[PDB]
Amino acid sequence: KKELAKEVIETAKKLIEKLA
Amino acid sequence: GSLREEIRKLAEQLSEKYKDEEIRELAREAAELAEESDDPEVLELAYEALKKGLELEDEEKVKLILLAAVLAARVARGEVPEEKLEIALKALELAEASEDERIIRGALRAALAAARTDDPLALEVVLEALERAQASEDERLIRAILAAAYAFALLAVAGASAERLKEAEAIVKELIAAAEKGASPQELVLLVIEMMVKGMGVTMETHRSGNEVKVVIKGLHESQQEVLLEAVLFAAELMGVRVRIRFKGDTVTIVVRE
Repeated sequence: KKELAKEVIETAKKLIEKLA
Repeated sequence: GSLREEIRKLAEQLSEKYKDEEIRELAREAAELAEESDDPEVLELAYEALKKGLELEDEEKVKLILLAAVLAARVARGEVPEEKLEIALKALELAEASEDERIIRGALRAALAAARTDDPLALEVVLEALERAQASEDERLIRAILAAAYAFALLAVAGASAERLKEAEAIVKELIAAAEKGASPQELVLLVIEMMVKGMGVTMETHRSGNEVKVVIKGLHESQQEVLLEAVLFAAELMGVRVRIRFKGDTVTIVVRE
C-alpha cells in the first residue's frame, strides 16, 4: 500500500506538471 | 510547516480568484486532506497543485490540476483499501498518457467519485473498467469506458443501493462489449441513460420517431436531475454525441441526435 501510494503521488505530480 | 501555512493561504487565494464553485470546493478539500495526512509528499503535492492554480488563468486546466491533487491526497491519506489506490493509479496513468483532455477529465472524475465511496462492490467495478481501458490502445473505446465508469461511480456516490449497482454493473459491461464490437456512439449514450434511470430507481420510455431517439424519464426529484444530467452530458461529450435535454415538472426528455 505504501509503495502504491508513493506511485500515485509521483504520477499525480507528473500529470500536474503536464497540465500546467 | 511552511508548506502547511502556504497550502491554507493558497486555497483561500484560489477561492477569491475563481468564482466557479467546483474550484472553491476542490481547493478547500485539498487543504483539508493535506492537513489530515501526515505525509510530507502529500503536502508538496497539494502545495504544487494550488500554486499552479494561482499561476494559471485557464479554469479548465486548474480544475483538472485540483482534481488530480485531491484524488491522490484522498487515497494517500491514512490507509485506504488497496482497490482505491489501484483505481487512482490507473486513472492517473491513463490521464498522463493521453493527449485528449476528455480522457484526462473522465479518468480523474470517475476515480475521484469512486474514491469517495466505501462499497467494495463499487470499487471493483470501477477498477475492472479502468483495467480494460488501460489494456486498449483505442482512445475512442477508452472514452466509452470512462463514460460508463463515471456514470456508475456517480450512482454510487448518489446513494444507489448495492442491488441497483449490481444491475448498473451489468449495463457497464454491456456498454463496453457493445463499444468493442463497433456500436454507434448513440447506442452507447442510450445505455448510459438506461443505467442512470435504473440506478436512480425511476422509469423511462423510448420513442424512435425517425432517425433520432427520444427518452422520456419520469419520477426524478428535481435535485436528483443534476446527477442524471452530469452522467448523460458527460457521456455525450466523451463519445461525440449531441443530446437535447428538456425539462417539465417531474419529466426529463432527452433527444439523442443522429
